[PDB]
Amino acid sequence: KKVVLGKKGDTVELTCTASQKKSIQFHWKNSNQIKILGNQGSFLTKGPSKLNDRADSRRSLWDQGNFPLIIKNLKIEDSDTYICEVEDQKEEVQLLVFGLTANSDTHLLQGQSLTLTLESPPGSSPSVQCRSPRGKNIQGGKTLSVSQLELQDSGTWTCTVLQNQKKVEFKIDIV
Amino acid sequence: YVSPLSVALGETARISCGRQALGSRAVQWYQHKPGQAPILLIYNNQDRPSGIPERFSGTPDINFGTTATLTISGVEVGDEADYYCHMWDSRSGFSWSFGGATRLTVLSQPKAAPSVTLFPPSSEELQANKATLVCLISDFYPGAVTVAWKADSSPVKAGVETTTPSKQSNNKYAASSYLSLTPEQWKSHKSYSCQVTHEGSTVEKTVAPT
Amino acid sequence: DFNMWKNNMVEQMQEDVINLWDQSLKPCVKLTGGSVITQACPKVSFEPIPIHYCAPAGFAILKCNNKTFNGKGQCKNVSTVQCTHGIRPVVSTQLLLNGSLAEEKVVIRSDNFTDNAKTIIVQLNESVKINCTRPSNNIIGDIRQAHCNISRAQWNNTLKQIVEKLREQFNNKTIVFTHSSGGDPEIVMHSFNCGGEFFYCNSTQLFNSTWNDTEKSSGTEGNDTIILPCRIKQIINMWQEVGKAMYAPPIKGQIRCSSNITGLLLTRDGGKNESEIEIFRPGGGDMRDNWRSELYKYKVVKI
Amino acid sequence: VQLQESGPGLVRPSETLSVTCIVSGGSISNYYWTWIRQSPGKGLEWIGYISDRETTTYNPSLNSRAVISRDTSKNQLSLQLRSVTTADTAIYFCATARRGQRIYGVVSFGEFFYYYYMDVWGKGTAVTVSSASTKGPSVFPLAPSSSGGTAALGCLVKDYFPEPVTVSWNSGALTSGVHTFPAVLQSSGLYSLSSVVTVPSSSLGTQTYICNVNHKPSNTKVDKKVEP
Ligand SMILES: *[C@@H]1O[C@H](CO)[C@@H](O[C@@H]2O[C@H](CO)[C@@H](O[C@@H]3O[C@H](CO[C@H]4O[C@H](CO[C@H]5O[C@H](CO)[C@@H](O)[C@H](O)[C@@H]5O[C@H]5O[C@H](CO)[C@@H](O)[C@H](O)[C@@H]5O)[C@@H](O)[C@H](O[C@H]5O[C@H](CO)[C@@H](O)[C@H](O)[C@@H]5O)[C@@H]4O)[C@@H](O)[C@H](O[C@H]4O[C@H](CO)[C@@H](O)[C@H](O)[C@@H]4O[C@H]4O[C@H](CO)[C@@H](O)[C@H](O)[C@@H]4O[C@H]4O[C@H](CO)[C@@H](O)[C@H](O)[C@@H]4O)[C@@H]3O)[C@H](O)[C@H]2NC(C)=O)[C@H](O)[C@H]1NC(C)=O
Ligand SMILES: *[C@@H]1O[C@H](CO)[C@@H](O)[C@H](O)[C@H]1NC(C)=O
Ligand SMILES: *[C@@H]1O[C@H](CO)[C@@H](O)[C@H](O)[C@H]1NC(C)=O
Ligand SMILES: *[C@@H]1O[C@H](CO)[C@@H](O)[C@H](O)[C@H]1NC(C)=O
Ligand SMILES: *[C@@H]1O[C@H](CO)[C@@H](O)[C@H](O)[C@H]1NC(C)=O
Ligand SMILES: *[C@@H]1O[C@H](CO)[C@@H](O)[C@H](O)[C@H]1NC(C)=O
Ligand SMILES: *[C@@H]1O[C@H](CO)[C@@H](O)[C@H](O)[C@H]1NC(C)=O
Ligand SMILES: *[C@@H]1O[C@H](CO)[C@@H](O)[C@H](O)[C@H]1NC(C)=O
Ligand SMILES: *[C@@H]1O[C@H](CO)[C@@H](O)[C@H](O)[C@H]1NC(C)=O
Ligand SMILES: [Cl-]
Repeated sequence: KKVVLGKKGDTVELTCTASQKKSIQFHWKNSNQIKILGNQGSFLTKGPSKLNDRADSRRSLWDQGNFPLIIKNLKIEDSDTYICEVEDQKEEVQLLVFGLTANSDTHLLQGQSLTLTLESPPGSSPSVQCRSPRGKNIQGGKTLSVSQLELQDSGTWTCTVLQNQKKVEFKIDIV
Repeated sequence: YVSPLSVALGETARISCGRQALGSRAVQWYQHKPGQAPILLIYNNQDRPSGIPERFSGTPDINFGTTATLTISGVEVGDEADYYCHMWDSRSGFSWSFGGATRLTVLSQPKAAPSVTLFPPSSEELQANKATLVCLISDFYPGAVTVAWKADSSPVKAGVETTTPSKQSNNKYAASSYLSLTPEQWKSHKSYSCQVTHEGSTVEKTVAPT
Repeated sequence: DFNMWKNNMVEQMQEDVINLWDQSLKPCVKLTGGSVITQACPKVSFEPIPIHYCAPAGFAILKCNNKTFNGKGQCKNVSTVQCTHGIRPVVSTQLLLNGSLAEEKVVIRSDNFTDNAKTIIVQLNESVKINCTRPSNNIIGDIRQAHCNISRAQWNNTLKQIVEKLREQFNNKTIVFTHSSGGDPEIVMHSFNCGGEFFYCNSTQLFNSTWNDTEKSSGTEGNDTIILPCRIKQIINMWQEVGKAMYAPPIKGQIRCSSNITGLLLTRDGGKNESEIEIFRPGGGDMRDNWRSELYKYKVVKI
Repeated sequence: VQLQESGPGLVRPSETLSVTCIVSGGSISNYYWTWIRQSPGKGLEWIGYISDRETTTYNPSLNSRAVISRDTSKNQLSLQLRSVTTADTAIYFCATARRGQRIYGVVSFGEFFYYYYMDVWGKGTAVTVSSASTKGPSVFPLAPSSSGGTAALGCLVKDYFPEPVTVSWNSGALTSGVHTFPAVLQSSGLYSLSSVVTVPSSSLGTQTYICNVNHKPSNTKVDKKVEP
């Protein structure tokens, strides 16, 4: 029931821990029961998932019963429910990955309008709140717009994406 | 290039390939008698083409580090030649050079006294205002012969040109001396003698105008 | 109530081989904590001698005799002997080597067939010869590629058997053999030990086929003799504990070793992708599975 | 198969050399062919070779001044050498080349190498780089004297450049014993050789002896007769 958010292109560590403080067989699978990554003996196995070349672990911690799944350069398609079967228990995590791109000309001349959009996974019902340099707010369920652009709005915008009572922050530099 | 080796007639000669082999090899041995075309003695490592005696032998590439060597057991006088070893191994690449040639000298053959023929200025020749005489030394060994023209018992003062003995198809030396005269000079004397000398031993031949 | 998957002899066995690999094959460097342990490493030649598990008096091992035994069932015929048979503990990543042959028909064993993350152990009708060498002494002389030779024919016949036994357990779905999805070089590749050299060999050639029935298969055709290429390492990943280790080279010369292939270690992909097909790849690395492969017919009880 | 070469014998100092080879018996399209020279005081130098499938390979040393070609119809090999110099004066040989393979390891891993050996050779043709005037010989006969029963007669070929001259007897009839001689070089810088043959004196008068002098660089041909 854990819910971890993640920015696009970021890295996440989905944690997993054992009762014993020694290394033992653990497997990370996704919702469709596709093997993401595991350990055989002291060896890392990588399943045939989509995460394959971006999935990894941290084996230095295995010895104390700690088997994190690390996913690097996040993608929206990575949004899923991951399970860590170790020691006959099934830890569940849900990873939600969001993007918030501006796709701007890099030259919003005065009176021009943003231009702020959100990339979101299936099932998600994300709320977006964007705060301007000055303190102006804009609210967007899936998209964000400034009705008129003035010289005050230029600078660094702070956007918070809320999802399952947890939050995440994108900052964007605009002119 | 042209490193020299000398062997006793009848004894065995062992020519070692001048380039070491880096890994597995295929060595060719060619025999070459200058003026003539070379001859393939050994290909693969120890394989022989037809016509090549079993007395020529290469060294097979069976064990590590074995030196490539041509062996000529019971050398004969017709084994004097340059010997090339064309090395090919797996470590260097394409072999573009035959390399240095070992020059075999066979010691020392049996003595042979020269075989002399002398020839008076021919008809056509004499007619065309030019008179030359042809002393033909032949079948000798060692190949060192001194030639002096008798000129009717007075040594000739000019017009002599002698070759330097060059070996022949029969493994013995041949040479050639040419006295050259004006037809008047030929008739002006009764006899003409060329003496050749070989190991302090002279043989003389004479001709006269007719 | 036998249970090869929760046997305790297997853990003792494991600890035995670990201790046998100390002394027998000492690594110059281990890297762990990092702890960075160093130890003098004389060049050595290694060949595992057999091991027996022994029962302390007042305890005993029962030997099941079912010529075909899955390993997790009540055993009908049961015997009682003092020590297990002699078992030469080859540590090998992908193919089980020199293990005892299954009596009668081929056997496949899982603790759970259905969990795609549980390893299937395979025991063979008859053994397949595999020959491996690292010819070029070590580069002086000829540059030669370390390699392994297997018979295409015998491998194909063995595959045919493995397919009949798998299809039984999997409802007759066409079964596909492919290479390791991901992993350390040890488990991606057929990693083993020949004459104290640490071979990594490429088995993809071994597992490139589609079998619909026990006949009607794809990709299995080829040259008479399968030649697996190998790399040979000295700084390797440890099987005994999570770390890296550097070993010594061996007493010089050609390494040549022929090993019976008596077993396989497969895992299947599964998951909800369907396609009415099953995909099997080679695996291993938990050497316990290697010992399990031998001790499935043994269990310790108090007396 | 049999090989016979030919060439100019003389080549001017900036020009291009061209020599050729005629094969007999087999077809020129079934064999690797190769040229090899032999400069004076220098060892055998390998010029390059052309394959059965007519690809070519030249020795780096010749700086790509070399063209080896195959004329299937005329059934001939030719080798041309650009921009020649005094160091190009040599006896050019063409020869069969045979490609052996020395296999030491697993063939799939490319654990082997190709080598080449020359079994069949040409007689070879001598070429001299020179600005010098070419010149044919005037042969006169050397009449027998009148030991028994043999008597010796011959030809005298005087003032021909450059070497070599070939002497035959009665076309090719008289093989034994004809003994042609090493030529002599005069202060004039022209060669003059001679050629004798021992033969029965009981054969004099009746059996007619003619010598055949071939001087390819000229290209003079000449027969003369020898009578008592
Ligand atoms: C895993 O599986 C892999 C796949 O199977 C496997 O790969 C194999 O590995 C081994 C090594 O591990 C390799 O073995 C070597 O094999 C070479 C090739 O062998 C074959 O070919 C040669 C030559 O064949 C041509 O020439 C002969 C000779 O005239 C002709 O008769 C033939 O017609 C043929 O000519 C035609 O084809 C040519 C192309 O090659 C053309 O050029 C030509 O125009 C023609 O068309 C044969 O001689 C071999 O047959 C003899 O041996 C085979 C078995 O190899 C026998 O079955 C057969 O009865 C014969 O006895 C064969 O067919 C070898 O050349 C090579 O061994 C040489 O080198 C090593 C080290 O360099 C030496 O130790 C060894 O002694 C050999 O050197 C001798 O021979 C060479 C060449 O003649 C000489 O140059 C050298 O001086 C030396 O001569 C001495 O010994 C000679 C014979 O021993 C003797 O004749 C001389 O008089 C002298 O005493 C070595 O054997 C093998 O190539 C791989 N194979 C493949 C297909 O990949 C791998 O090993 C496996 N490993 C595992 C996992 O265990
Ligand atoms: C390999 O199997 C054969 C039976 O085919 C057997 O005779 C031999 O002892 C086995 N080798 C080892 C090392 O167990
Ligand atoms: C086999 O694995 C599946 C994986 O979810 C599990 O549901 C089932 O209980 C396992 N079978 C057993 C433990 O006998
Ligand atoms: C492997 O080696 C054994 C023993 O040398 C031999 O009997 C078997 O034929 C070989 N198998 C191959 C080369 O596939
Ligand atoms: C396995 O390979 C052998 C040898 O090339 C071949 O004859 C056979 O058809 C193959 N086995 C199959 C297709 O089951
Ligand atoms: C070896 O494995 C590589 C991938 O690691 C694969 O692409 C290749 O086909 C394999 N080669 C052989 C000979 O098995
Ligand atoms: C597997 O089969 C394909 C053809 O289906 C072939 O091209 C490929 O090289 C094979 N892989 C190996 C390792 O031989
Ligand atoms: C199996 O035993 C054989 C024969 O005794 C030996 O050559 C080989 O090293 C063993 N296999 C291993 C250690 O993988
Ligand atoms: C199959 O054999 C051919 C020659 O018959 C060879 O070129 C190729 O390398 C072989 N393939 C493999 C995977 O050994
Ligand atoms: Cl070998």
